[PDB]
Amino acid sequence: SAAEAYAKRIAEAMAKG
Repeated sequence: SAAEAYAKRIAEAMAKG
């Protein structure tokens, strides 16, 4: 889903650990 493809990245970029 669109919300499954978008949020996916965000969550990641919101980590960079």
